[PDB]
Amino acid sequence: LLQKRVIVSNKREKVINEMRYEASFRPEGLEVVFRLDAPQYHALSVGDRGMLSYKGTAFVAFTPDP
Repeated sequence: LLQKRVIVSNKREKVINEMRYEASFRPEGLEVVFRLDAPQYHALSVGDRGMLSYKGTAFVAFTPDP
């Protein structure tokens, strides 16, 4: 259950067998990929930097800088 300041590296929407969402966070080098559902995914903005809350590979939250 940690927190780390990162930037929203990138976001990928992918179709499988249906929709898979992934967001990458990078330290203000080294991306970390988190799986998200759509609502959580559309809430993020590639480029924003802020606080990422996480437990292992489980995304808990990302609060962009005020």
